[PDB]
Amino acid sequence: MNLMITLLTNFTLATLLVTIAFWLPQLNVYSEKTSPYECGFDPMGSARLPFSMKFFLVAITFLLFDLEIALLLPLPWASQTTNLNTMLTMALLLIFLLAVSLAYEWTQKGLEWTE
Amino acid sequence: MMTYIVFILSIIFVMGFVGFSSKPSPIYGGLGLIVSGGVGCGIVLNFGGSFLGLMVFLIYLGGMMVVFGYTTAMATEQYPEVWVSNKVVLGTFITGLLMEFLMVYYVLKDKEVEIVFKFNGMGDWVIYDTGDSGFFSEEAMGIAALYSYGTWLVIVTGWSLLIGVVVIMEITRGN
Amino acid sequence: PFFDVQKKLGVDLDHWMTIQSAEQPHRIPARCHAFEKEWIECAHGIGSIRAEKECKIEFEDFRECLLRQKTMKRLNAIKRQRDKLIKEGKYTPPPHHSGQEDLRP
Amino acid sequence: MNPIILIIILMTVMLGTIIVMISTHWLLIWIGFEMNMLAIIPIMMKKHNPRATEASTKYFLTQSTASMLLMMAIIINLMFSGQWTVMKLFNPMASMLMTMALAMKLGMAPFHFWVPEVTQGIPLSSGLILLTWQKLAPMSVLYQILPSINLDLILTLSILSITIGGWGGLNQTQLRKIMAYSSIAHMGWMTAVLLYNPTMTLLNLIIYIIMTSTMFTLFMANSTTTTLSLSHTWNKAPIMTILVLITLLSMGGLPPLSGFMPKWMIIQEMTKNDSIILPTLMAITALLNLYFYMRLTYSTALTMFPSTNNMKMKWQFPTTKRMTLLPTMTVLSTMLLPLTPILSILE
Amino acid sequence: VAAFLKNVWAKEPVLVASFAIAGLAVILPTLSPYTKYSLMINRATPYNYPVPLRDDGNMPDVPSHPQDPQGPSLEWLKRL
Amino acid sequence: PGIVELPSLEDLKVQEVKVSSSVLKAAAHHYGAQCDKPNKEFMLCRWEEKDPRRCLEEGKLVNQCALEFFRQIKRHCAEPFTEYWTCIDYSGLQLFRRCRKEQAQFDKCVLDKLGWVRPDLGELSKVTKVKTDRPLPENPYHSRARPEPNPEVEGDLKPARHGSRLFFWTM
Amino acid sequence: MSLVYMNIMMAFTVSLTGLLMYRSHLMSSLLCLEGMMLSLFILATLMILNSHFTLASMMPIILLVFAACEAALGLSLLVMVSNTYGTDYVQNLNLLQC
Amino acid sequence: MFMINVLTLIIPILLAVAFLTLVERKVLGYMQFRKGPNVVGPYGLLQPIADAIKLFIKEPLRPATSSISMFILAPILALTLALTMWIPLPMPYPLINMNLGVLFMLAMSSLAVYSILWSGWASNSKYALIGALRAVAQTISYEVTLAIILLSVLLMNGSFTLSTLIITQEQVWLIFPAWPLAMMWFISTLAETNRAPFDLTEGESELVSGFNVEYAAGPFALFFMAEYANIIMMNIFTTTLFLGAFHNPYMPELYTINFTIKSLLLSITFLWIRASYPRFRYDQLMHLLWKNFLPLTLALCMWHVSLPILLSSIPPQT
Amino acid sequence: RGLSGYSMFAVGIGALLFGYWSMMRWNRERRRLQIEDFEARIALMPLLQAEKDRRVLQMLRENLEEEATIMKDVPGWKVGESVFHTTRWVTPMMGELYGLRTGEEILSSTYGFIWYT
Ligand SMILES: CCCCCCCCCCCCCCCCCC(=O)OC[C@H](COP(=O)([O-])OC[C@H](O)COP(=O)([O-])OC[C@H](COC(=O)CCCCCCCCCCCCCCCCC)OC(=O)CCCCCCCCCCCCCCCCC)OC(=O)CCCCCCCCCCCCCCCCC
Ligand SMILES: CCCCCCCCCCCCCCCCCC(=O)OC[C@H](COP(=O)([O-])OCC[N+](C)(C)C)OC(=O)CCCCCCCCCCCCCCCCC
Ligand SMILES: CCCCCCCCCCCCCCCCCC(=O)OC[C@H](COP(=O)(O)OCCN)OC(=O)CCCCCCCCCCCCCCCCC
Ligand SMILES: CCCCCCCCCCCCCCCCCC(=O)OC[C@H](COP(=O)(O)OCCN)OC(=O)CCCCCCCCCCCCCCCCC
Ligand SMILES: CCCCCCCCCCCCCCCCCC(=O)OC[C@H](COP(=O)(O)OCCN)OC(=O)CCCCCCCCCCCCCCCCC
Repeated sequence: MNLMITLLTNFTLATLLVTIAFWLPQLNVYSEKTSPYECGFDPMGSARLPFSMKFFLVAITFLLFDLEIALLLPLPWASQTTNLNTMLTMALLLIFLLAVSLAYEWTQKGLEWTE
Repeated sequence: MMTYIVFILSIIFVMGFVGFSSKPSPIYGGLGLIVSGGVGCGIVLNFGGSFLGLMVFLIYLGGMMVVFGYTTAMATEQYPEVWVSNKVVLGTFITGLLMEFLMVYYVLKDKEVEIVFKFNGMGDWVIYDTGDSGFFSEEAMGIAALYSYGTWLVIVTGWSLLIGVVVIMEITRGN
Repeated sequence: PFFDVQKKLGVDLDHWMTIQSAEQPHRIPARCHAFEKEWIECAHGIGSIRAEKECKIEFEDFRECLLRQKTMKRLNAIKRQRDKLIKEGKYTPPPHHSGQEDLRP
Repeated sequence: MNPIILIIILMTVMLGTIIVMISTHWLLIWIGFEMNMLAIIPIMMKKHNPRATEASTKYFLTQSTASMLLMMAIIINLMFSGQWTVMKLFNPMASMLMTMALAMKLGMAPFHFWVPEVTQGIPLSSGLILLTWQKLAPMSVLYQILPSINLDLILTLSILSITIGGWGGLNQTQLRKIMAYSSIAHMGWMTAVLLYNPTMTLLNLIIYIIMTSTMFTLFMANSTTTTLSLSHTWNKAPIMTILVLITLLSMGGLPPLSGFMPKWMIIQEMTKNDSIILPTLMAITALLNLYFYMRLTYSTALTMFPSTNNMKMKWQFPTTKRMTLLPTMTVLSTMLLPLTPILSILE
Repeated sequence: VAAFLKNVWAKEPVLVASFAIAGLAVILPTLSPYTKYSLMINRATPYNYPVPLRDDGNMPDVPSHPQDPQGPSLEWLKRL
Repeated sequence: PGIVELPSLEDLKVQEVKVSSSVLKAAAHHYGAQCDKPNKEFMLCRWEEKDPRRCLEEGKLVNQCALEFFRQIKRHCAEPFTEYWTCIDYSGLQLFRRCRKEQAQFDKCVLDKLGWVRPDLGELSKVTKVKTDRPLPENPYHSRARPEPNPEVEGDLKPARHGSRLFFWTM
Repeated sequence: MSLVYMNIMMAFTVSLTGLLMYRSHLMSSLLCLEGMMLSLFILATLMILNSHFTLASMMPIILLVFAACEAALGLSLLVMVSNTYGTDYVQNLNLLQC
Repeated sequence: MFMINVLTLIIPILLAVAFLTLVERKVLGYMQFRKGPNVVGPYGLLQPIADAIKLFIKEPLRPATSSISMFILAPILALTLALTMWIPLPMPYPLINMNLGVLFMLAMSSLAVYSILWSGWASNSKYALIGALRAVAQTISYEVTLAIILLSVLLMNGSFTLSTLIITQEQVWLIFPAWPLAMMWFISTLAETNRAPFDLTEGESELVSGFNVEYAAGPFALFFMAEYANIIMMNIFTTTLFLGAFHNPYMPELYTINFTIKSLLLSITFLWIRASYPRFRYDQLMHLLWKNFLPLTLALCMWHVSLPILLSSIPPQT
Repeated sequence: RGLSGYSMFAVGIGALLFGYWSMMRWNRERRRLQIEDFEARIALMPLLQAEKDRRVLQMLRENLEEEATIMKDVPGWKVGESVFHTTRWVTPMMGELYGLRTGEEILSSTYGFIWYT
């Protein structure tokens, strides 16, 4: 309950710093000041062209390594178990498999960027 | 109407699903899936899964940041469809919303509904446990048991992530 | 092809997350532990064909523990009749269903 | 591909199939299917041309949609049963969704729309992996849920697969699309006998895998991917024309060959259950499969299409190929019918 | 083995520290006498209720009161 | 099905322990020492009956024995206990470690005036044996007759009569 | 059953029909598989947290893992479509029609 | 009276951001041999008020090519997620005492990237496009170690509760058992919070103003007062992790003064780093948090799993 | 200027060893304190369990004595009819207890712990 009140307050006086930022000053709209910025000159082409990602293999491997901190994250709670050598073996197995993954991505030049 | 809070968050969940399932553009698809995955960690957080909601929030935030980077790099067109640019996007968006609020209206007026299964219309506060779990949140204990009890599950999941990295680096080669 | 390697080799790969009545961490019971224990001890070894009709009652009690459909239907009937008697004015709620009751402990 | 990585990826495909076969938990079935798909995608993209990328995209989308429906069937089973055991399903909705998921994973019609595409796009070895080894894990799960499979659904899927896989191969000149529509018709034959006697399902699966592995090994040993390039085999290695003759006449269900063994036994188990119309329509519809098999035997063995001049150079070079188990599979796919009561070992 | 170790410490010292810390974390819990006490502390942490036993008549090891001398003790944790 | 059988409202009336949770947590170790026997009879009845309606009377003994625990604190050592549960009551997590001097004064005053030993680290988590005269419940799950299992296989395995009997195969 | 399962199954079906009806853009439907994983996550997790079957609480995490473990796969298969062709439109993937 | 407890949180940290701008400019001046603002107020104590009045009466300049809904929603969500990460921070008592407050911090750190990201996409400009996808390259770089460092330091805590991280550090600071994690976490929070040498999204020498190059004043203020709120919150979070102070339950103001002056010293350390180091290139950023910090972070994760089992020092979860 | 390499690594490893020793002592003390708090919980649990039993039986009897007054005109109704075939005790649902009470008690009883701060 108090969490939603706090988030409502934060969103409320973040959007009420915007509605008094647009509606308080005097507006002078003409169709050259609202043009895009290309250091004074007119922009050649749209910015909705495909801007090619060089770090794409690292971006896909980030999706896999971010799952590991959904698996390695219960370790403060997994240390509280009564089958503890098994827990320790499985924890070191998960960090070792992440490390073998990172070593394979290193040595096959997957961490480098293209071009 | 505050007892219906999980139901209200679930309405916002379906609204986000109609938002990205109409497929305007994967910018706004990522927007709608973030909104649905952020109210879905409020649906499931009211059942006791505070660990298990924050993770589906966080994993999908990383996921939609990656998907944003790809739909700015690969899936980009000159005039992206916002929600209303195409008639086929807006038509099925309005269709999903009207059918969703139609089955809202049929389940609050009648307190029962039937689409394939039968569903109650009372607030889902009714089905909670009337007891306490002591000095442990039980979902944290169950996810902590992934290391003590879930050893084979650890082995197959870690092997699947390892060969996922190997598989992806074998695909994205070209030669 | 159910090549039952787990019973041949005697290993427990995934028999532990199979049912709710299994060994749980810190002995945590499910909400339907007794119903599922009764259904499994009924239907053990008699096969599925005899289990679908000779252990029907325990499985109905267990399914109605899981989804609570008859309970929520009965509460729908009670709450709807209560709201109808409030709307007709032929019934008033007691003070312990309004708050002023100086609760038990 | 680096051969260590090829070994690890093929062992991971095998590991996914084994995890589906040996596990008693639904989440581990789903993990095995995910591992199987995830590992088999680079087997399809072994060559890195646009047809393998298209085939891998279509295969990923079909198998991912099927695995979504499979996990929804698993979660509805979890609701209506409170448990995870791989056995019969405790809801007809979950039964329908899991039967749809497994029918998509088998490529049974009307979910068949990926099997000729994906089979044509990928090499002959990965097409062999697709049409044989990927037909083992969904048939495991279908073998395990048959007390809950809807009769009308699996019989509609089965006869629709037999008819569509019969008519599809008649319009084909590419060998991989021929083997893919042959796959569709044979999975229809396997799933039609599933609720009556699943031992005959396993028998048809094993005889089909033997005959399909024989045909793909013959195609790889001859390096032929079209009908009209298979038709040059008499001028290069004339024993291979005899082997494709006996194997294609075996796959059509002709006696005294072993491919008559499953069909007949399936009829033998469907007439016991007072179904006479359905195995009759299935048998008559298998004549279409026999017809395009006979078309391939006409082009390859029984006539001699004109060859080229450069074939004279290939007379001077023998095959250095690993034709692994090709005489064993050729003998097992043709001369196994007198050993027909061996099927009792599959009980 | 020492010249290669000096070479990799000169070139990639972060990886040398990484494999050193990882090797210690692998081998050192198997060489410590205190790893037993971790398990003994974790199985002596009473989350659940110690559900009592019906006295049949012959249980000499089970006490009738918590302040009785028989039963499991935690003096090893008090001293350490 | 049947009518659920609940006790009446007069069956549930008992003199409650009307103290706060810090008052209970401050007196908790001496409560686990001195009020051992009816509490363990109750929790044994509670895990064996698996039904609170068959555990009311023993539960009343709990509510009989707790109050006599506090009156014996109230007659003798009311003020050091009052200071001790006040200091426990200040904290959010109600730490025992923030209140060791009032704990020492309370334990000293109790051991002098009443002769109670505070239980050490490890004692209150023991599994103890309970001598009751109530019968063991023969069916606490209210179960019924388990179905008769299928008959097993017996007899020596003879060969198959005339082989496989598959259409013409004589073996 | 309970009221929230109606809308979580409804969100599954909405994401199902969104996946199963392509709008000639492959990334917009790879979001729909991720939405189906989200809906399966929330549905299974509501069922598991409801019934206090605590040992299956590790199940949705594992489920979520394989979510991205195929989603990344799709993205690794999205970039090869978008390197052969300038766009990831699904109607460019029609070479295997012959 | 919880609404006052919210208004006594976010309003004093919309003032501490304002005077943080003055402290940033003056410490940046005296380290660059000049003086800062000392003209508007008494030695500059009204320059933040001058900027806060100037930015909200200037013409907002919504572009013609900009997707206006995401253009307005992105600074709102920026200041929203800047304010809402202050609620689980124990000062010694947090506003909202979460059982899993660390993961709330981590998830809202992941969500606050989308303000920068949708602001860079929505303003349809080529320089704001490059400043948008440099946030993707930065976020796939720090997040892959922001979680394992924060995992390994909580393996000595026992939970994800931030208030228990005061009880954890009651004898010694947790920087003494975890100084490699501390000196790696500090750089990870530099890379998270878009401070120099990891600016890289508002990278002024390359990109004229970066992702917010189209945001004129008013909406530019809510990215400028959000980032500074992120650095004060982030140094308070680093102080709670590694520099936990003495807590007297009867005198909370001693803890408040102590962690306040420690977090001020860490904010001055951020200003020291911004005024002294050359800025990275955003691939050399990625070959730092993946080739250097991630293997050693995995090694220290193995060590901080195995070490509480090795010494019988597993911390309690309660 | 500055120290050598070996001196700085020695100071760093010594700081590690001091931190590990101090956290060893303090986490062992914290585990002993946790066991003390849990045994206080255990000693309180019989009284809390007895009061919880009388609490839920009080609420079910109040929901039963008011079910017969509401359900009087309805034909064929069976007051207090179990929805289970067994006669075993079933732990009550949240709607079985707080189904006839006000929304303040409902919210404070079924979302109270989760929403609490
Ligand atoms: C002191 C201790 C040691 C003492 C040792 C004493 C003995 C020494 C010799 C031991 C070695 C065994 C020798 C043979 C034993 C007798 C087997 C026999 O004749 O069974 C008659 C068997 C049943 O006749 P019967 O009047 O009821 O009983 C007489 C016996 O008492 C039948 O007795 P049964 O009741 O015990 O028979 C069991 C059952 C009785 O039979 C049945 O229950 C009826 C159903 C049988 C299968 C029918 C399948 C029909 C559909 C497929 C047809 C495929 C195409 C046909 C052949 C085309 C050519 C490849 O047979 C089977 O289940 C086995 C299947 C048939 C295989 C027979 C053995 C062949 C070995 C040599 C293979 C050479 C190629 C043979 C042809 C390949 C196809 C089989 O006749 C047939 O099934 C018709 C086919 C003829 C049988 C094979 C002839 C063997 C000799 C061939 C020499 C020339 C080869 C030329 C080159 C290869 C061909 C191109
Ligand atoms: C939290 C409170 C504060 C904590 C301290 C932080 C304050 C100091 C901050 C100073 C300003 C920094 C500004 C940003 C600088 C960014 C650049 C940077 O730091 O790059 C990192 C640099 C990168 O160096 P690099 O980029 O030159 O690396 C070269 C790499 N190759 C060859 C591949 C090109 O260093 C590191 O990555 C080290 C990180 C910390 C290492 C900690 C090691 C601990 C000891 C390990 C064990 C050693 C003994 C062996 C085993 C013994 C076993 C018993
Ligand atoms: C169109 C674009 C969008 C425009 C609008 C943007 C709006 C603001 C978006 C940013 C805010 C997103 C919030 C996401 C949910 C956060 C949940 C949370 O704060 O959980 C933390 C905390 C966990 O504490 P716990 O361990 O449960 O301890 C209590 C148990 N004793 O939980 C608690 O302490 C429990 C307190 C009650 C929690 C109620 C359930 C969560 C409410 C979610 C509201 C909707 C979120 C919408 C997300 C949109 C994302 C863009
Ligand atoms: C009910 C459940 C029953 C389970 C039974 C399990 C039995 C074993 C598994 C059978 C399943 C199918 C096996 C074949 C899968 C495909 C293997 C494959 O593709 O291997 C690759 C390899 C390629 O050959 P190469 O020329 O080197 O390649 C050039 C570059 N690619 O080589 C090839 O492509 C050549 C073919 C090699 C394998 C064929 C032989 C095995 C299968 C035929 C039957 C063997 C008889 C025993 C088993 C009966 C049951 C199947
Ligand atoms: C057994 C214990 C557990 C081990 C596994 C767990 C590790 C946890 C830490 C995570 C590591 C993840 C990433 C590892 C990647 C290793 C591969 C690699 O990067 O090789 C390349 C590297 C040289 O880098 P380069 O080729 O130049 O790369 C281009 C950028 N410059 O090549 C090198 O730097 C050389 C690498 C080989 C030699 C390393 C020697 C370290 C010895 C430390 C002392 C002994 C420790 C005990 C273990 C035995 C080591 C042999």
